[PDB]
Amino acid sequence: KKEVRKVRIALASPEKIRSWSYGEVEKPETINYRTLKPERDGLFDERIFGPIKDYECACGKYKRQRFEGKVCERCGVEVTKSIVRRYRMGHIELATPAAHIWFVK
Amino acid sequence: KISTSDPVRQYL
Amino acid sequence: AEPGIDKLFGMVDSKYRLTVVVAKRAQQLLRHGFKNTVLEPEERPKMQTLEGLFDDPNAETWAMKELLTGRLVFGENLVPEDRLQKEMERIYPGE
Amino acid sequence: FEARRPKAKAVISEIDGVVRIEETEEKLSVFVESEGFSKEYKLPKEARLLVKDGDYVEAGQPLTRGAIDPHQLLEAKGPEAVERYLVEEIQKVYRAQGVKLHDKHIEIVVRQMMKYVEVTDPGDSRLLEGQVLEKWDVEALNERLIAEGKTPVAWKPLLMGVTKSALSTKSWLSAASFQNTTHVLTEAAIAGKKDELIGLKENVILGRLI
Amino acid sequence: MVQVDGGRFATSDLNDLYRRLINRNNRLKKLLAQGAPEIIIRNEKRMLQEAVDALLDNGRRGAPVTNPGSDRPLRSLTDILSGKQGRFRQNLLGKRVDYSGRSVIVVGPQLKLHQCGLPKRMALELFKPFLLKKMEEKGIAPNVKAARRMLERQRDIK
Amino acid sequence: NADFDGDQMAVHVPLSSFAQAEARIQMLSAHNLLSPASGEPLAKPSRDIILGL
Amino acid sequence: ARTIRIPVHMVETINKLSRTARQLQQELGREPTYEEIAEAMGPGWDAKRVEETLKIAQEPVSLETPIGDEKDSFYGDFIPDEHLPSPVDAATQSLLSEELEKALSKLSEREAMVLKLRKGLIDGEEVGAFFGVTRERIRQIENKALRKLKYHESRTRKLRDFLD
Amino acid sequence: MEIKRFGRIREVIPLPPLTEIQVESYRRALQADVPPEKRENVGIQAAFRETFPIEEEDKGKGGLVLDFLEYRLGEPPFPQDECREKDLTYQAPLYARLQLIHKDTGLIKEDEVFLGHIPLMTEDGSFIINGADRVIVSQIHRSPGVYFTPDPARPGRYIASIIPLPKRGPWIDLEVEPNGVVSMKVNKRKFPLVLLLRVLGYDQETLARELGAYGELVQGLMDESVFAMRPEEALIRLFTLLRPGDPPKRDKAVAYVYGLIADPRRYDLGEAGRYKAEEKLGIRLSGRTLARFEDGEFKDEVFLPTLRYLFALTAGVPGHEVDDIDHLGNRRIRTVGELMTDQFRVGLARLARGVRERMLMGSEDSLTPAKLVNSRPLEAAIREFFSRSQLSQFKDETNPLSSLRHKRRISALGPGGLTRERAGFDVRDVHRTHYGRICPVETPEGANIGLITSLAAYARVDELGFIRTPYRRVVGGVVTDEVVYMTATEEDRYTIAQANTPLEGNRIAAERVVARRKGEPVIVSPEEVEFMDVSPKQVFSVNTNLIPFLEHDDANRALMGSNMQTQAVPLIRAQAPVVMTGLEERVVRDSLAALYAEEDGEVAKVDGNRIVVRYEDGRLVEYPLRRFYRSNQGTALDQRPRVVVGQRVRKGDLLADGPASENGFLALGQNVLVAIMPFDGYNFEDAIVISEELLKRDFYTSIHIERYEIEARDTKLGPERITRDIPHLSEAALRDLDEEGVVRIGAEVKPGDILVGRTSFKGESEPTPEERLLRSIFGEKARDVKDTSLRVPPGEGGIVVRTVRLRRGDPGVELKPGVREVVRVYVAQKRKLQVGDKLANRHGNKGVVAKILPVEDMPHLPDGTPVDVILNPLGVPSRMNLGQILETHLGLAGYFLGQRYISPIFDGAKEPEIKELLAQAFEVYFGKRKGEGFGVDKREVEVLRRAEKLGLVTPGKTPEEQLKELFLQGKVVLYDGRTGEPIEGPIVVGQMFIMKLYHMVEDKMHARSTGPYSLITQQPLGGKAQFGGQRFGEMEVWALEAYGAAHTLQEMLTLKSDDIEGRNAAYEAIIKGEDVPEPSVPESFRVLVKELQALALDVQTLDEKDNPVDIFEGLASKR
Ligand SMILES: [Mg+2]
Ligand SMILES: [Mg+2]
Ligand SMILES: [Mg+2]
Ligand SMILES: [Mg+2]
Ligand SMILES: [Mg+2]
Ligand SMILES: [Mg+2]
Ligand SMILES: [Mg+2]
Ligand SMILES: [Mg+2]
Ligand SMILES: [Mg+2]
Ligand SMILES: [Mg+2]
Ligand SMILES: [Mg+2]
Ligand SMILES: [Mg+2]
Ligand SMILES: [Mg+2]
Ligand SMILES: [Mg+2]
Ligand SMILES: [Mg+2]
Ligand SMILES: [Mg+2]
Ligand SMILES: [Mg+2]
Ligand SMILES: [Mg+2]
Ligand SMILES: [Mg+2]
Ligand SMILES: [Mg+2]
Ligand SMILES: [Mg+2]
Ligand SMILES: [Mg+2]
Ligand SMILES: [Mg+2]
Ligand SMILES: [Mg+2]
Ligand SMILES: [Mg+2]
Ligand SMILES: [Mg+2]
Ligand SMILES: [Mg+2]
Ligand SMILES: [Mg+2]
Ligand SMILES: [Mg+2]
Ligand SMILES: [Mg+2]
Ligand SMILES: [Mg+2]
Ligand SMILES: [Mg+2]
Ligand SMILES: [Mg+2]
Ligand SMILES: [Mg+2]
Ligand SMILES: [Mg+2]
Ligand SMILES: [Mg+2]
Ligand SMILES: [Mg+2]
Ligand SMILES: [Mg+2]
Ligand SMILES: [Mg+2]
Ligand SMILES: [Mg+2]
Ligand SMILES: [Mg+2]
Ligand SMILES: [Mg+2]
Ligand SMILES: [Mg+2]
Ligand SMILES: [Mg+2]
Ligand SMILES: [Mg+2]
Ligand SMILES: [Mg+2]
Ligand SMILES: [Mg+2]
Ligand SMILES: [Mg+2]
Ligand SMILES: [Mg+2]
Ligand SMILES: [Mg+2]
Ligand SMILES: [Mg+2]
Ligand SMILES: [Mg+2]
Ligand SMILES: [Mg+2]
Ligand SMILES: [Mg+2]
Ligand SMILES: [Mg+2]
Ligand SMILES: [Mg+2]
Ligand SMILES: [Mg+2]
Ligand SMILES: [Mg+2]
Ligand SMILES: [Mg+2]
Ligand SMILES: [Mg+2]
Ligand SMILES: [Mg+2]
Ligand SMILES: [Mg+2]
Ligand SMILES: [Mg+2]
Ligand SMILES: [Mg+2]
Ligand SMILES: [Mg+2]
Ligand SMILES: [Mg+2]
Ligand SMILES: [Mg+2]
Ligand SMILES: [Mg+2]
Ligand SMILES: [Mg+2]
Ligand SMILES: [Mg+2]
Ligand SMILES: [Mg+2]
Ligand SMILES: [Mg+2]
Ligand SMILES: [Mg+2]
Ligand SMILES: [Mg+2]
Ligand SMILES: [Mg+2]
Ligand SMILES: [Mg+2]
Ligand SMILES: [Mg+2]
Ligand SMILES: [Mg+2]
Ligand SMILES: [Mg+2]
Ligand SMILES: [Mg+2]
Ligand SMILES: [Mg+2]
Ligand SMILES: [Mg+2]
Ligand SMILES: [Mg+2]
Ligand SMILES: [Mg+2]
Ligand SMILES: [Mg+2]
Ligand SMILES: [Mg+2]
Ligand SMILES: [Mg+2]
Ligand SMILES: [Mg+2]
Ligand SMILES: [Mg+2]
Ligand SMILES: [Mg+2]
Ligand SMILES: [Mg+2]
Ligand SMILES: [Mg+2]
Ligand SMILES: [Mg+2]
Ligand SMILES: [Mg+2]
Ligand SMILES: [Mg+2]
Ligand SMILES: [Mg+2]
Ligand SMILES: [Mg+2]
Ligand SMILES: [Mg+2]
Ligand SMILES: [Mg+2]
Ligand SMILES: [Mg+2]
Ligand SMILES: [Pb+2]
Repeated sequence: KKEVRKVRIALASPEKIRSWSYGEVEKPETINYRTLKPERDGLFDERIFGPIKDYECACGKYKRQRFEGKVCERCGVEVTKSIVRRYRMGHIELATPAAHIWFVK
Repeated sequence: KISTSDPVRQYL
Repeated sequence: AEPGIDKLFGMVDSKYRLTVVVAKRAQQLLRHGFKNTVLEPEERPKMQTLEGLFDDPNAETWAMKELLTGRLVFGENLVPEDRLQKEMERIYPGE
Repeated sequence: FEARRPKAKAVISEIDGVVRIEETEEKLSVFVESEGFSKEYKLPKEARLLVKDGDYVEAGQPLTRGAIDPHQLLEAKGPEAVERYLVEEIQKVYRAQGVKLHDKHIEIVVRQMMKYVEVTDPGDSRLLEGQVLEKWDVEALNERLIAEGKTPVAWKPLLMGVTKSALSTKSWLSAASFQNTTHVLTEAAIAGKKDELIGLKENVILGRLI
Repeated sequence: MVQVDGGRFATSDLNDLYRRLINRNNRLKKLLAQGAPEIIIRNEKRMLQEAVDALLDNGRRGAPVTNPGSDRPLRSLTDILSGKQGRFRQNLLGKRVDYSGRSVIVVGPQLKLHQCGLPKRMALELFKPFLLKKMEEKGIAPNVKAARRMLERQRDIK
Repeated sequence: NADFDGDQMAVHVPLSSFAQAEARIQMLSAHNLLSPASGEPLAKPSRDIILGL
Repeated sequence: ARTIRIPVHMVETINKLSRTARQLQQELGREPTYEEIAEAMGPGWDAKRVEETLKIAQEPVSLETPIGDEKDSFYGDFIPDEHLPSPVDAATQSLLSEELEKALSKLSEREAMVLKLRKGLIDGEEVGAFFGVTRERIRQIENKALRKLKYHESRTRKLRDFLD
Repeated sequence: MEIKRFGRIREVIPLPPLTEIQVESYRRALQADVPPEKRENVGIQAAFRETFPIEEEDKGKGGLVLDFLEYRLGEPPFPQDECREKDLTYQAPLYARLQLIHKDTGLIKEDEVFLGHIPLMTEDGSFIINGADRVIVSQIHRSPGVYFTPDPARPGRYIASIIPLPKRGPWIDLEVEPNGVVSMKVNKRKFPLVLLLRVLGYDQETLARELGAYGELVQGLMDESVFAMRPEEALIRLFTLLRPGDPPKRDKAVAYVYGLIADPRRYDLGEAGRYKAEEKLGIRLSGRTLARFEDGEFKDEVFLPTLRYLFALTAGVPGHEVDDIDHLGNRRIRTVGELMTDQFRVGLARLARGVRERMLMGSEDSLTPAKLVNSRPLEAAIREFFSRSQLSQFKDETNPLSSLRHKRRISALGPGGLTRERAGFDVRDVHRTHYGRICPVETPEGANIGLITSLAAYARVDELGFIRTPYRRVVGGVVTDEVVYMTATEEDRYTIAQANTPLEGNRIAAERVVARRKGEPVIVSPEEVEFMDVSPKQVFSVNTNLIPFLEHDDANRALMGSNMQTQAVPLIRAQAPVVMTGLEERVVRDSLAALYAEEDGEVAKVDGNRIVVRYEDGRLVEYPLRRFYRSNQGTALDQRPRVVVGQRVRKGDLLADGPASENGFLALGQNVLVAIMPFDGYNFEDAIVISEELLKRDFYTSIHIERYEIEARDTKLGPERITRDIPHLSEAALRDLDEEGVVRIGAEVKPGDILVGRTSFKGESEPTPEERLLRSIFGEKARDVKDTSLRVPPGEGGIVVRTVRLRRGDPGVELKPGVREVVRVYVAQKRKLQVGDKLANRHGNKGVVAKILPVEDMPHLPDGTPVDVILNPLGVPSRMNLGQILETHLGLAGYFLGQRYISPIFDGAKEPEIKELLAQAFEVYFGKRKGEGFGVDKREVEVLRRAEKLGLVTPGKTPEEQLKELFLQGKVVLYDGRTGEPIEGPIVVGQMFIMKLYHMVEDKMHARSTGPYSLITQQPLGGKAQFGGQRFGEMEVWALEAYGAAHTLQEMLTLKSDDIEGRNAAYEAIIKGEDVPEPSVPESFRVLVKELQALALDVQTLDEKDNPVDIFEGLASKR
């Protein structure tokens, strides 16, 4: 509502990487062919990143607008069109650390 | 320093 | 060019400010109802397929045609920000 | 616009005084001296000398013939001198080609070339700093006037090329617009940099109003 | 993850690096569990390390490759920022305006400074929405959708 | 800098009433007659008009 | 090894298909019409299959690849977008919603909301669509409100121009 | 019409075949038409011999020898037209005879193997790769040899260079840096040049005293004596210096390569490389490149001599050894053949690579055919060259001249071994040697300059690509009709002279007459003049020689002229210029525009489609005429018969005319009367006013053919049907789609009409809840399919002329995967001269039509005839081309004299001769005037007054006599068609040849309101129908930034291109009558932030007080 008057780059707290996120992409399962759908937990998975349709859900328990901010009993999917899916972030939980090349080299 | 060789040297 | 653009330019302390006034005047000339004008009866705005510009062609050609006259008031802080929109709606019909 | 080392440099006169010349075989030599001191100047074979055995040469005056390097003239005659030099020396090219542009413009830019200075006597952040000159006008201003303990912040005028001038500025946004984005951000990050949207460049990325 | 032609799918090169990171990470975990000979843990931690470089910035220690087809740097994340292939030059080469047009120019002698002659045909497309609405203010078209179809073909315009 | 052997000019549409206001008030061609480089006039009887006059 | 997970059965299958295409590249001088491929592979192989198989074989091309007369043109600016309502669709939704919403109000709630919510809200069940009231009051109201809603929508024509 | 011509330097020899370069190259290249017996063995057969004896022996069991007998290609798969109708690449087959040997009994000879479907060459010189004729452009580079070039930074002494192409062949350098070392580099690091000579055998004493006694530098040679005291051991030592950590014992193994076979070899034994060596340095080279394998002890006649010239180049004067690289004998031009043989050999290597592996794989003896040959490599390699090679592009066939000029064009941009883009300032200049070899002018205008250039008229690439030009001999004061095609290098050796030298025949006529030694203008005497120049024509190209009086035009602008013609669009009304140079005929004939008669006879039938002539030999052949075919560039190619029924033809005479020829004469424009004055600014900077009278006659009209195409695609949602069923709204729209589906021939299609119909399925996977109710309400059952039918794009359509439909059960066509079926529709439209079109004369006056005036009022002559075009004078002084003003004058005479003339390039019409013809014109124009009954006007006399006060007419003389004077000057009195009053002061008028230029796809007036959007970057994108968005560049950004345009700049970034939510609310807002929504964040920004988050960094915007603010609205907080 308020005019954006100052932008600021600050370092990432691991807790902040998590705060920005949804789910943890734990498996290299992009999309499996028989159904162009997100595979298992993978990079493309509706919980972690978002729905794949307009206001509709994956399974269809809830399909209209009325339920505009609520999530599904048996399967997770909240929704505004596919766009939310684009702007959302998920994190990989690294086993034992490594570090940012940007600062190291 | 380019990886393959270090590991190879390591377990060899 | 455009009517008394110099006359206009002279009526403000800063060039860029005159543009802000006109634009904001054109804004409310439409929104609160297009008949929110100070000058109208005899010789104000007019377009020819009939003399029909009297109702809604260009908004700011009016704003300018008005500001060029001495009735408006453009200040830095003239009428408190939120109460202005309220009073205007109360007084100008056409929706 | 990028104050650099010219082709045929003209040895400027760091001292203001009187001239003296000499004939041995390999290299010429121009001596500038006052009742105080004298300074030797090596003027190899190709330097055609403009000055004569005899009279006075203001600081930063052409001793050799041709081009001068801004930094030197800065060090010798001051900022006021480098600016004035940069401007006219530029207009020199445009005039000779018919173009007739107003000096205002070249000044506006030149000024940005000297909007940065170094710190030799600190107060807040340590000394080989090199930061925006008014930002220091800010610190020194409130440090001597509203909160006391005059911590003179002694600075040195600094001269930087139009490229460099911008390659290192206030807002990180502007510096990430160059092909150094990798570095610009690293630093900006570590320090918690609130980019106050001042310029246009930065302020457009956001899609914000100019 | 797009459908291109027949079966050709197309994805953002970042997904190959992300699989890299994910697989290594998991194989790491599995190798810690199953029991861990030291060399093998290191060898992996090493691989994992490099991977974590790749989605950030490829080419700083060596360059990753899609399998034999293209010895091409998989666009690492800063590359997407800095525009290492000249993406920055494109970014400031411009975005594309929604209401814009282009055409050959020709001198209009009697035209006054104040004006310029712009082809009606071009004006139609450019000021289409403004026109649509205006059509409804007049008897020409009942509604927008109508007004649109009204203009979808050339021979159809009253 | 345009001659008519084939140069093509682009054209944009200011939408908002605001954009229209600035565009026809401060960005109109008739209003920007003198140049930002020299006070000298930028818009003048150039080639054919001189010849006539 | 892949960007899109395929079972071990579809892998060997592909290898077999590939190897078969090899043997067939041994003599015709005709990279096989997928007629050969079906035959040589065996029992249940047909054209629809091999075409499908090789289509799954091809790897993901890069959403980023040099384009046309190779320059800065990156492949992604070329691909359109489909969920996003391009301005003509937001405009439609507005008019369609307001006009449909005006009509829905000039009906009674029971069987219009039933078919409006049953259809508009959730999942597209005559019997199961209406609460206590059985089928014959459904159809009753379904079809008599649905037609009066259309037939006046016919008079003040707002809906006809097909909003899709 | 009569033809008078001028200038007489006896054109001693006809031009050559203008396509000789392409044609012959592909002839020697693939020596096919002749038996393997025939001796020309370069090219294919050569590349074949080069890689065929695969001697593989042992690393288990070998002794392999697969030989090569004879290469015989033969029977084309299909033919040319079928190749452009279907999308097949026209290529000849090729299977050579093979036979593999055995170390045990037997040599199985499995005869044919067809590998390689290699393209053939059209009779003109072009190709037919996929559907579009293609052309292979020649190239330039350092001709494999040896040179000594000045050293890099140290102003001291210069070094050596031994240049072996192919790339997998060493690159040597000899450089002496004396406090203790010498440097010879094959691959990169140095060692003594001595260690190498020692290996070959050159011992210190013999070396030092016989090669360099005269040269002191020898001391750097005999320096590291410890190693020079041991021979064959020096061979292993060098091996040691190279590096892996290799076996100290491969006998005559790697020295072999810098020795005999694949690495060194300039293609042919005798003249490819040795000439370079022999004319430039040292004397012999037994074995093509430095090569021998007879005794294990190498011979190098090249290695020492290069150093010899370095010790020599470093001293006094052997000769003076400095090589101007850009000398044409040094930068060698690569003819097409070489360019295909290289790709053919690369492929051969790829084949032989894989075969080698199969020598071990085949079990025992059944290995001949398939066990050693797989065609996959050859196909991908050659095919890649004709279709993707940077060196090959769309045939520029805007018109005949363009194709001819494109065919004979040279460019350095190539392979990688040859020149790239950081280079150019010294290559891009017109070097001296460029004479009769390369036009100075013909290069592009812009970024590419000097890089891509077309060779001169008479220039021919003799035996190995050194551009030679014609030069006739002159023994003593005598000039001969004999001619020497001379190499660029040998031309230095002689004192050459220019054509323009008074010649009585064999006699040179003036004591001090000009000649030009190698590169410097010099006044020589008749007794030194060894050679002379054939003609001006040899100095330039074919595309440039066509300019009338080139001499009077600034070379800078004659360039524009030459490129203008390449843009010439064939007009239904062809017309050769009122004045020509002399190559118009030869251009159409050598290019293959018009149809010529083989041998003499009579004509049988004359169809609009065929001319079956009857030769007197007792034979008759039908000659089809490509009626209205589609040029790669859209222009029309039609052969209109110029011979009537039953006509005895003269061998070699036009039976039909090419696309643009009049009567065998090139025609790219039309002669039109022109007045050259200012109008009411309508022809302002460069604008042309046109007379409506030109459109009434189908004068500047050109037949163009656009080709629209659509596919029935297979989606998993359901096949896209191509039926006459366009779902949602009307039958009127269906009319012309008559044939159930496709559009009916001869139908006028305006922008938007349905050209072809298609029906695909609606959503991605699911139906639609809201769209479900609507369909139910008025008619539930509806066809739930989308209308994706090929409509006419904004711009224009014409009338359908032809359609193609490749449905199931295909004949011999290649339909792509997923492609269920294709549908082509050819549309043709008459493009009449209209405002916005651009016409230009051969001198560079390139303008655009600004106004089409009613014949009613433009400038009119004393007698009724009006002028067609009015050209502004102000476009003549700045530019320097008085030649157009010279053409208009001679043209004025031709109009009243009813004749066309021919004015050669440097030797043609002269001002006095022109003034003479005008003199004859005055009688036709004013003489008839005198007899027809009337004298002079109030106007005519009035303009005379102001003219004498001007200074154009000698005061006193009578108007009759005055107007003649005035007419001879090239100008006549014109009366303003609007007022009827005169145009104070005489105005010149005349016949000027003006052509119309081709509309590129850019002219389609783009204009885009709302439309598609890219998938990833969310900015506006077009394609088929919705115009793409214009780009708003930084340069443009600054424009707005400069002004106070804050919102205007904001909208360019937000509501117009990237703000998703923004443009949406933007349209709807505009639709209902209110101001636009204030800007929501750019996708670029959001994309950038996440791009930045993917990397450990965290970019968070802040508030007034440093606190949060939210750009991603609501999708990042969690769950
Ligand atoms: Mg799938
Ligand atoms: Mg799944
Ligand atoms: Mg799952
Ligand atoms: Mg780990
Ligand atoms: Mg006015
Ligand atoms: Mg006033
Ligand atoms: Mg009123
Ligand atoms: Mg009035
Ligand atoms: Mg009236
Ligand atoms: Mg109100
Ligand atoms: Mg003193
Ligand atoms: Mg010294
Ligand atoms: Mg002197
Ligand atoms: Mg100083
Ligand atoms: Mg001062
Ligand atoms: Mg001072
Ligand atoms: Mg000037
Ligand atoms: Mg200090
Ligand atoms: Mg500093
Ligand atoms: Mg203080
Ligand atoms: Mg104080
Ligand atoms: Mg800084
Ligand atoms: Mg960089
Ligand atoms: Mg904002
Ligand atoms: Mg997908
Ligand atoms: Mg990307
Ligand atoms: Mg990939
Ligand atoms: Mg970026
Ligand atoms: Mg870089
Ligand atoms: Mg890019
Ligand atoms: Mg872009
Ligand atoms: Mg006009
Ligand atoms: Mg007028
Ligand atoms: Mg007008
Ligand atoms: Mg349209
Ligand atoms: Mg300009
Ligand atoms: Mg131009
Ligand atoms: Mg706005
Ligand atoms: Mg003005
Ligand atoms: Mg100014
Ligand atoms: Mg200016
Ligand atoms: Mg000017
Ligand atoms: Mg299995
Ligand atoms: Mg396939
Ligand atoms: Mg792109
Ligand atoms: Mg979309
Ligand atoms: Mg899609
Ligand atoms: Mg409703
Ligand atoms: Mg149910
Ligand atoms: Mg129920
Ligand atoms: Mg009603
Ligand atoms: Mg009815
Ligand atoms: Mg109605
Ligand atoms: Mg004729
Ligand atoms: Mg004739
Ligand atoms: Mg004659
Ligand atoms: Mg004659
Ligand atoms: Mg002669
Ligand atoms: Mg003769
Ligand atoms: Mg040979
Ligand atoms: Mg094809
Ligand atoms: Mg044996
Ligand atoms: Mg080269
Ligand atoms: Mg080479
Ligand atoms: Mg040295
Ligand atoms: Mg090597
Ligand atoms: Mg001897
Ligand atoms: Mg010696
Ligand atoms: Mg010795
Ligand atoms: Mg070795
Ligand atoms: Mg050989
Ligand atoms: Mg000599
Ligand atoms: Mg090229
Ligand atoms: Mg290379
Ligand atoms: Mg040169
Ligand atoms: Mg050009
Ligand atoms: Mg002689
Ligand atoms: Mg001869
Ligand atoms: Mg000479
Ligand atoms: Mg003599
Ligand atoms: Mg030139
Ligand atoms: Mg030039
Ligand atoms: Mg000739
Ligand atoms: Mg007959
Ligand atoms: Mg044809
Ligand atoms: Mg003839
Ligand atoms: Mg013409
Ligand atoms: Mg038809
Ligand atoms: Mg239907
Ligand atoms: Mg199919
Ligand atoms: Mg007459
Ligand atoms: Mg006649
Ligand atoms: Mg004359
Ligand atoms: Mg008479
Ligand atoms: Mg008579
Ligand atoms: Mg067109
Ligand atoms: Mg369109
Ligand atoms: Mg542009
Ligand atoms: Mg906002
Ligand atoms: Mg939350
Ligand atoms: Pb669900």
